Amino acid sequence: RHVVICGWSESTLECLRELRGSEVFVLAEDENVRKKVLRSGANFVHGDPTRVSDLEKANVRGARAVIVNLESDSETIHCILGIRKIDESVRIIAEAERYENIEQLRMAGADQVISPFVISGRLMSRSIDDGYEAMFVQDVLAEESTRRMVEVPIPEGSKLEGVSVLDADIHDVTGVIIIGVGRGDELIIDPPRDYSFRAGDIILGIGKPEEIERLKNYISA
Amino acid sequence: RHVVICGWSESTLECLRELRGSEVFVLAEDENVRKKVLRSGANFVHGDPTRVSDLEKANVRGARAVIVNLESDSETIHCILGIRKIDESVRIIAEAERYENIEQLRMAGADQVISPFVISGRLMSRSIDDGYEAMFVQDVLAEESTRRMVEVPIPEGSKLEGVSVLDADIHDVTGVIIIGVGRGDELIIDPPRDYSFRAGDIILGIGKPEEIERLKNYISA
Ligand SMILES: [Ca+2]
Ligand SMILES: [Ca+2]
Ligand SMILES: [Ca+2]
Ligand SMILES: [Ca+2]
Repeated sequence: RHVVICGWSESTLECLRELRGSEVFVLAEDENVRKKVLRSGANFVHGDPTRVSDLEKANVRGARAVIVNLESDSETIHCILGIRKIDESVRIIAEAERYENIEQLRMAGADQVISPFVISGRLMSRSIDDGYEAMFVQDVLAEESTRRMVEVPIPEGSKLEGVSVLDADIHDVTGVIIIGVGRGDELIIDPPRDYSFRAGDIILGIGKPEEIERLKNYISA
Repeated sequence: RHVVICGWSESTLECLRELRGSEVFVLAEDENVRKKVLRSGANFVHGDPTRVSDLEKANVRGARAVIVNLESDSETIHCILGIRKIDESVRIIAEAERYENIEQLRMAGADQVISPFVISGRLMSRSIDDGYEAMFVQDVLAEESTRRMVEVPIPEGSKLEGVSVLDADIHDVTGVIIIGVGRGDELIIDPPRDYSFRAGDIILGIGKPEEIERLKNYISA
């Protein structure tokens, strides 16, 4: 049930803001941060995240996900290897500073790598003329937009099981845009007319909260 | 024609990678970086980006855009104020470290603020279960995906001028997903069935390169 966050960066403050309610352990060796963690409804564990014994202490085993952002990619990797000695199946989401290190984070055991500076650099080069790309990305991720991005799973025995993307006319029917469909660790963005849904597929969509509802019901049983 | 980049961060390396060819002046006071800039086909100007006279030196006046990322938000703001004393109309894109400072960057003169750590923190909290949101955002911004995000303007005398979003059936017709339409500094994400296009509107879409073409032609008078 619980999520362990290893290290502290400006990212994890924004991260805890969205996990409020959910049970979170933050494991860091910077006491100055304990005050901030507690304020977020989270729990603080003073410790060295590159040390296996201190990961045990944050109870990494059986946690549903471990988020990892240390001060440098080199230490981020040291933490991951540490986590993998403990629990080799647990989901690890790591933050990468330099592009060059993305492959090594993945290699040490990261299931998903997020690169704020790559994202950020690409957005800045695309914002020279019109800043729409930047506006879109920063807006759909905000808890305050009329439009939001969601993942809706297609359940076993779904009305849509077997139906093609073209035949389902989901946009016309529910108001939701399908931006992609994903299954396991693969994502198909803007799927082709002839893609056939299967129970287990995750629909990645954008829509008003009511449109999302019309979609959830349009699927089921 | 030229773009001035003020300061150096991990972001601006990724930024220059995408502006290769385009003429770029980087103004920073860290000589260690000169080697890196030159390698990117960019030009280096040693100087203090909070100093008006050194902005003049990077020729900020008449540049098409100034990207600003200094070591702290406090200094980023100092730079923007400096720019605005020189040229009060030029486009400024700034990177913000802390969320609290986004309003102050905007206030000092920034036309667009990008917040890699906010983006990154939100993505990490959404990647706990399925990392699709993260995969989508990092993939459409990559120059190597079959699917890419583009801004296609609707030209004066366009076939679509006056047509509603619903009547234009752009997805069915061109294979491109409309994720939003923008005009000036406003962006409407996932526009409603009854929105009417006007010359000048920018369509923000996702699609295969050929679909983008069928779209561009589908518009033009
Ligand atoms: Ca753009
Ligand atoms: Ca809609
Ligand atoms: Ca998710
Ligand atoms: Ca398509």
